[PDB]
Order: sequence, then structure tokens, then C-alpha cells
Amino acid sequence: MKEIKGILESITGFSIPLDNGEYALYPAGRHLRGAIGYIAFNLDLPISSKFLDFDFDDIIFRDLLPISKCGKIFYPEKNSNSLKCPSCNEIYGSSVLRNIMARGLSYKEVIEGKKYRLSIIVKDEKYLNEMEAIIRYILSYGIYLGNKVSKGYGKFKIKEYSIVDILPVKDSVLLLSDAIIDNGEKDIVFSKKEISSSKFEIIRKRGKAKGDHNGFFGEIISL
Amino acid sequence: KTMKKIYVTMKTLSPLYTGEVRREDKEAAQKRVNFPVRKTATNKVLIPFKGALRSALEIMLKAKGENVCDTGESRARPCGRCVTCSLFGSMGRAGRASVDFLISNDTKEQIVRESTHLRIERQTKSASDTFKGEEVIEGATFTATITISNPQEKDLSLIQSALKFIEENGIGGWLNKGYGRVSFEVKSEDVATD
Amino acid sequence: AKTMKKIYVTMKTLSPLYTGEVRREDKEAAQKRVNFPVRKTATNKVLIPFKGALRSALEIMLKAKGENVCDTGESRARPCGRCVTCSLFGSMGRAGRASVDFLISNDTKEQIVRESTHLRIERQTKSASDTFKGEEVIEGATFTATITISNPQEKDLSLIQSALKFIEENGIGGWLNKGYGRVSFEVKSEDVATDRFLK
Ligand SMILES: [Zn+2]
Ligand SMILES: [Zn+2]
Repeated sequence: MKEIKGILESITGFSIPLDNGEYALYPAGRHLRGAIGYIAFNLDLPISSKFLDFDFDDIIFRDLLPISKCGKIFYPEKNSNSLKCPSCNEIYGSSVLRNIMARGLSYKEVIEGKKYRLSIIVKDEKYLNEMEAIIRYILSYGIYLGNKVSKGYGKFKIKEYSIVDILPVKDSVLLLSDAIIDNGEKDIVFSKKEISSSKFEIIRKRGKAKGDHNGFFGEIISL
Repeated sequence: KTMKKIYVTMKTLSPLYTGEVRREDKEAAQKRVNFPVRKTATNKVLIPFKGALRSALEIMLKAKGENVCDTGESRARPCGRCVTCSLFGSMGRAGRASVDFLISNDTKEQIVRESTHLRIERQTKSASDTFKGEEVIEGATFTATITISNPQEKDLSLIQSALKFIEENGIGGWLNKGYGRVSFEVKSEDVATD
Repeated sequence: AKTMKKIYVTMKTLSPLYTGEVRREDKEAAQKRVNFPVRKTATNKVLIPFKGALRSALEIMLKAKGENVCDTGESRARPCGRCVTCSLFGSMGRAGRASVDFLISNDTKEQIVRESTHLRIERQTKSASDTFKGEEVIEGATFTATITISNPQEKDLSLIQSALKFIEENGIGGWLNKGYGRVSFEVKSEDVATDRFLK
């Protein structure tokens, strides 16, 4: 278990349209997986095969929840579109979202110049060496998370590559990312856009909502 | 596999304008300017690049004779076998090229300068309307990164002629007034495994 | 379409030239020394706006000739999209066909631009009542632009050259009623294809 921590910085703003008009203030682990998948497959790194299968977890790609001036990552509040920091009391909020109207199109985007958390918990050191290579490509050539990647949006660049061994710190959890616990309430929607079948599947799995322990969406925090 | 890494560096030769697209940042400038320049929240000026590259290659490759999808209309669909539709994408398959925004190297208050434009009554020979608009100075340096994956050998040459077209035609807005006359430079490299 | 008429204009100043600085920062940082700075690049070369001069020349002459042209110079006056100046220079719908570049000088500010004393003299007591400093481009400076008509519908070069004769007689820039801005253009056209760069 050798997890690669970091704080990514948005060099260019990102756009995550979710559902019913609402957007996503920070990018999620889904986007991280997908982008690392692309980087791996386009560089023919072997691990790419497993990344197709979503029901996996030898490398769990947790979300890109933002970090603050209080150091500690922002955390999802009880039924709120805001993420008050644990230490200190600053909110992330929908003040990062901006309605953009460009050449007829009308989408929304989160402003750039922010600092988010990189946390890829590697369960077995088997794939940690390939994890070094994917964070090498991110360290040099950036990683583009979100919509309009070919147009240039979502330019995240890592600023620290701290490869730290971590424990599953199970205890007793907090659901730091809305997860599909059987038939919970919040509707969660994903995608498996596979190249070499041209197959785009809008998969949906209803579950719980972040703001309320087999190892470490599906994240957990001490409470 | 193989992937191209065309790092483009622009230098502005005549004043640049690309309009601001965030509604809130626009309206928080419509008190002062009437045409604010597109700006990041890191106070850097970003220009759309993919559309310009695509448009230039579409126009050029069409005039040469090669069947390309003109996507400058309201077609809302290209096809999948075009010379540009392989490179700058199609509505079923992603692009081989992933063109990035031409972000600046300097911040605003060092590149962007408010300006005055006029409308002159042809008989009175005096100003009818006056308006403010922002612009990027000449000599200002911008950078981008084209990321053609699965290179097709002609791809680099097509991207650099596209660049020659956007040096003749211009990037940004107000291109018939004299704005946006630029000068690119290419330093390409083929990234591979590690 | 398949070809592009590439007009190459070279202009020589036959009189002092003034076009005012549009940049508020550059103007306000010049009011310390000069009351009327000229339009200058950050590459220290002098810009003159050219499209509007060509469009004003053709609209005035074409209204005079009896042709039907729109007046895109009045307050709240829209273009037509049916006139020949709406085809050559553009409307609120269809883009213009001529992409008229700026008239950028071939020299820098230190070799063409001089500060100059200007006066207001009382008519009765024949003595100066106001003094101010302007910048002016000297006589003999060479500026270069490039008009580029896409879809070169023939009569383009004739209309552009007639407009350049009008600008030669009338002037380009500011203070055009005092003797400033008298120029001499030199056309060198061409018809190079759109596909020219494709290797
Ligand atoms: Zn805090
Ligand atoms: Zn007209």
C-alpha cells in the first residue's frame, strides 16, 4: 500500500456538468481514473487493461476535493453544496462556478488557480511502479480532467509527488464521496467511454450522499 | 505507442483581442470596458486554439481539393473520415490532437491594456459612438501544447501550415480590423514509454 | 474560395502624421510630457487604423456615385449585408472579405516620432494663448499594411485603389484639416491561392 499524495493546481478551469443543470465544484475520482486511463493506454502502460473494469480497487483513485489555506482538505457538509474546512472555517461554495456563454454554447466552469488533493491509494505495490510512471507523465505534461479536454479545459498540474505509504485507517465511515451503497438515495451517474469499441455507456448507480470500512467512490474519514 | 508533443510559442505582432466568455467576469467588467479580454483567474490571458487550427486546415484542405468537413456552419455534425476529423475530432470519435488554450506567460496589467475604439460619422468626420475594449500588447508571449496521439506523419506538417494560416489570417477577434496578427514557433518532440 | 487577392500597401508620409494613442495606460503615462501621444506598439512602432479609412472612403465615394451603400458611421446605424462595402468590409451578420491589417511602420518611434509645439494664438493681440505638445510621425516614414480579400470577387482591387486615392487626397489619422496625414500609397497586389502553405 504505497499511496501517491499531492496537491494539484488547476492551470485552466474545468467543467463538470452533472445533472439537472448543477455542476461539480471540484473534480471527482471518476475523472481521475478516466484521465489516468487514457494516459496509460496512450503510453501502452500495462495497467490500462484493469482500468477498463470499473469494479476494481487495486488502485483506488479518490477524488480531487480541494485543499485550503488551513492545509487540511475541504470536506462535504451535511446536505450542502459547500465544503467548510475541518480546521479553520472557510467554505469552498458555488462561488467558484461561472456561467460561460461562448459561440452559442452555454456551459458552466470552475475558476482556475485553486489547490486540490491528489490521493491514489495503491493497495498492492505490484502496480506502484506503473503508478510512478503515470505520475511522471502528470508531473511533466499535465493532466486534463473534465469536459472539452481536446479544447484545452481542465488543465491540472501536480505540484508535489509525495509517495507515502498509508494504512486503511478503517476505525468507525464518514462517506467523503457520495457512494452507491446498494439502493441509497442520491443518484450517481458514471461512464465507461471505451476506445476500440466506440462504446459510451451512461451508467447509473443510486446511493448515499457525502456529508454523513473494508480498507479505505466510497471514501471514509475518521469520526 | 507514439504521441506527438508540439509545444507552440506565440508572439503577438499586432494587438490581440479574444472576448471574455465568463458571464460574471464579463459583467464585472462591463462597467469599465465593453469588450474585456478573456482572462484566467490567475490573471493570465487565454486564447482558444483548437477552433482556429481546425478552421484553418478545413479551409486550406478544402481549397486544395481534399474532402474535409466544413464545421464553420450550423451543421452540428462532422463525418468520421475527414482529414481534420481524424485530427481535430468527430462527433463519434475523439481527436488525435488535444489542442490546449494559448495561455500567456505574463499576467494582465502587463499584457492587457484598455483601449478606445470609435465610430466616425462619414459626413461630420467626427465620433458618433465611442467604446472601450481591452487588448493584448505586441510582443506578448503565449504558449500552448498540441498533443497529437497516434501520429500520422503528415499531422505535424498540417499543424504547422495551419499555424502559417493563423499567422496570415489571425487568432482571436476583430481580425478584419488588423487585430491578432501573430507569429508561432514549433519545437516538437515524440514522447514514448518513460 | 480557392484564391485570395493579397494587396500589399506601402504608404509614405508626405506631411506630418498624427493618429492618437488609444491605450489609456500608454496615453496617461504620456500626458506628463506630451499632451497628444501617437498610437504606438509595445514594439515601439506606430500603428494607424486602416480598415475604417478604406470603408469611409468607399462609402462616401459610392454614395456620391449613385450606388446604394449603407452608412456604418452614424449612431445606431446598422450595416445592410447587400451593399458592396458590406461585402468587402462586412455586416453584423456575414463577416468582411477584406482583412485589412494595421498600417505598421517600418521604423521605430525614436526615428519617426517627434514631439512638437502647437499653439493657440489670440486673434486680437497676436500672441500665444495656449501651448501644447503633440507627437507626430515625420514626413518620409514608410508604413506597410496587407489587405487580404477572401472570395476575390473582381472589382476588389479597383475599389481598394480608388479608396486609397481618396485617402491620399483626404488623409489618414487625425488633425486632417490642418495639413496632417497627407500620404502616398503604393499597391503591389497578387492572387496567391488559399492552399499555399500546405506542404
Ligand atoms: Zn479553514
Ligand atoms: Zn452596405
